[PDB]
Amino acid sequence: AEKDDIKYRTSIEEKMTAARIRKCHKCGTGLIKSEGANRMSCRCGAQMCYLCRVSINGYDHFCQHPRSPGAPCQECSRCSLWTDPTEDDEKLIEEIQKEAEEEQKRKNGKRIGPPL
Amino acid sequence: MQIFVKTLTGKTITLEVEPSDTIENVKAKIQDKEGIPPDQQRLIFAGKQLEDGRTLSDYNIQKESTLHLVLRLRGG
Amino acid sequence: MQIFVKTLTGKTITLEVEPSDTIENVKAKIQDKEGIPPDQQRLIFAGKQLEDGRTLSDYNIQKESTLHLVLRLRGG
Ligand SMILES: [Zn+2]
Ligand SMILES: [Zn+2]
Ligand SMILES: [Zn+2]
Repeated sequence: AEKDDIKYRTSIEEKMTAARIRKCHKCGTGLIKSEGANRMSCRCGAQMCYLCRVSINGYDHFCQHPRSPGAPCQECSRCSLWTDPTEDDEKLIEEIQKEAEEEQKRKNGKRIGPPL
Repeated sequence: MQIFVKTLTGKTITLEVEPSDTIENVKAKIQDKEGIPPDQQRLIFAGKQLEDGRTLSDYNIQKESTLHLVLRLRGG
Repeated sequence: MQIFVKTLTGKTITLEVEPSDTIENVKAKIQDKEGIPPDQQRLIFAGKQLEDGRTLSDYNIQKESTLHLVLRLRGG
């Protein structure tokens, strides 16, 4: 029936949101970042890395080595304090939406989520 | 039209709305239910932030969709 | 964020900056606080002479990092 159409659509909508929101591992609060470093401080007091989403205890989690502009760190593979994940997450969200709309076309002879 | 809203903690509530309603109006309903001041509310739907002056229909928010209340923080 | 610019005379300048500020912006801030024209400023960090068109984040400059200012004077 139409109930399955709703169930599929909302599951995609919630996956699209999961790609964007960072949930605090301590308290479960949904977070997003306006600007700044990737070291987040939740209102519960716990810190987290905005990139890998793990709980952390300070700036030691991140690569703190000098870098050459346009090059990755040659001393470690740690999360970067400065890189903005927005574009990568938007690309994931848009591929999910694109594929989902193609699936609903196959199923039901319509867009999902906000337009581009 | 019925939609859902998840609070900061993850508790889910239910609102009756219309797709022509504005984001401000939806925030007023959230205030009626949970007492959260609208200026403390920041809403996400399907990965996108909902902006004052827009309507639910601007973001293709349909029946049984879920809006998420989040904190917008500055990194260190 | 906040960084320190130390001179060869030992003086330490405190600057308020953002990771997206370019090195050209940082030298403008130095000109503002100390009156040194950018063309007289060489900024060095971990042995690298920082390029004006690049950002602080491009070099992975950290909060509370210290840069080193070496002066020059072509005009005489
Ligand atoms: Zn938390
Ligand atoms: Zn990380
Ligand atoms: Zn490193």
